[PDB]
Amino acid sequence: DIERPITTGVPFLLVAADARAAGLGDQGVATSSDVFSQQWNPAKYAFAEDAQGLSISYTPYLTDLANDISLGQVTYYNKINDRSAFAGSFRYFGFGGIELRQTGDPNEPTREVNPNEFALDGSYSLKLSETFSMAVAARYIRSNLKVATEEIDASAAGSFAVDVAGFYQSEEIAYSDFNGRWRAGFNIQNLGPKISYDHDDLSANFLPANLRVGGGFDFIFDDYNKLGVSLELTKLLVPTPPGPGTPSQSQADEANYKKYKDIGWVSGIFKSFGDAPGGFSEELKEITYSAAAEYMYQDAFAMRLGYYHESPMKGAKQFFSLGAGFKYSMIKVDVSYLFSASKVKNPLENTLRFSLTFNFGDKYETY
Amino acid sequence: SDFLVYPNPTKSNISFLFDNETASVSIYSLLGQKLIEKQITNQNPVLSVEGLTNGLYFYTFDAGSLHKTGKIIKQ
Amino acid sequence: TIDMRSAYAWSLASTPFITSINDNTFNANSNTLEYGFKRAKLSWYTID
Amino acid sequence: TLPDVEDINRDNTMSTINAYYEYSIDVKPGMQVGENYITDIREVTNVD
Repeated sequence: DIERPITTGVPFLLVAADARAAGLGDQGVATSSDVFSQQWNPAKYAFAEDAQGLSISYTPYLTDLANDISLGQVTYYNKINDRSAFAGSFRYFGFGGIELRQTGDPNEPTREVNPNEFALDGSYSLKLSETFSMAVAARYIRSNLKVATEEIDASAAGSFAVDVAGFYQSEEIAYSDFNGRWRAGFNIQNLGPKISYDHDDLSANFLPANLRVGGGFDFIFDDYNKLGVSLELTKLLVPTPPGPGTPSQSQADEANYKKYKDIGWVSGIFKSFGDAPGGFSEELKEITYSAAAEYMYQDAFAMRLGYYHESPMKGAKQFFSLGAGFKYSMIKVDVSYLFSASKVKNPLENTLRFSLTFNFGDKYETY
Repeated sequence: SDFLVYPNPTKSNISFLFDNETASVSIYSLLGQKLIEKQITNQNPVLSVEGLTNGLYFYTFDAGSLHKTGKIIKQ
Repeated sequence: TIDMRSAYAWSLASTPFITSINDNTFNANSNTLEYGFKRAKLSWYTID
Repeated sequence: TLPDVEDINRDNTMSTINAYYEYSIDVKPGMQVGENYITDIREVTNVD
């Protein structure tokens, strides 16, 4: 099973909020230019066809038990020139509202507590070449998942993060049987100081620093049928806590844990590669991957399959994903479903993720 | 008097005000399902969460067709 | 487990008995101010 | 915010009975497992 997974704060940043990526197996770093492409790779906002767009995404949690817990997202992108674009997203994971009271009258004042967690990020993407673009994003993360009682403080913990992304999209290249299109992308996410939930100097948790590298190819038939095959590799840039120990008995455990926890994030980025008794073959296990295929008909219907796999010894979150997308006039509706294949219960099972994106403004050509 | 859970942040039981039709309350409480499944009646609505743990629990009260869910707080 | 370490749920205690009801160690049997002569200072709290 | 009352269980009645069981632990420098109800000891070496 899972042995010593990496302990990183605000894990809700790693959950796919949009239905398109969640139907493509939680990967969008190299897919086609998309409105939801802020969590995965902002650098393709420069390649968006429409002038501007808004997007609302809903991911219910524990649907059978409670209808309150959810992860919502609101994204807005606007490209001014043909070389640049500004984007801004707001992800909000919420438990709904607990109406705490202590009396029996149906009219006495009740106190509402809504333990939530939201990341508000804004990115600028500039198209350097005609096929390559870069993007820089600044994110503010706030966590208020605690309920204020006696001898407990529920002060919200905040932090900042910097994301650097790049997206390359080649021109339409013809082949023997079809005129495909190549795409590649990389994204380093959540580079920022440790988030401290206790508001104390000693006890701090790393941000979920992430590295996504993906590539994709589009087969184009009749110019109105598309088949995009994408493959993404992902890796966490946070050092892994040691296991048994590298020297009584609790002395070694405490010493190793203290040595691991006294490591800065700047040094932790470099220390991520290795820090294990195993070799490079064992070290390569840390990379998760995801392969997806999306079929587009008339640029208004889309059927997507995806497969996401992590390592057996960490995370252990492997699943298949189905997705469907429809465009009526300017509103694209996306629905995503997840079939788990891991021995651990995925909280996104039996959950139909929803997304609704409006696109408006002038139509920009794509190279 | 529609539907009340009077002590929501409780170190004790739940008093569960509701209609006449009996209840089928349950608790899962932070992760997955850990059903308690008591059999609250109309005029004896007292639960027992005093011993389990402390956390934000999920309850699904069932008055027949009146399936009202929510969250309680073990202090 | 039933948690008993809440600070506000504890209050000042009566004078106790040690060996039996007939043991006047802390003057728990007296009916005068001597009932409190053996009480030293105790603070109970949870650091904020 | 509550008044200080000689009634701890909030049943409006001040009890006066003294029927209880007494247990005790020793607090000594060299307490070790196996006696004094000590069932486990966790030694923390260096705390920041």
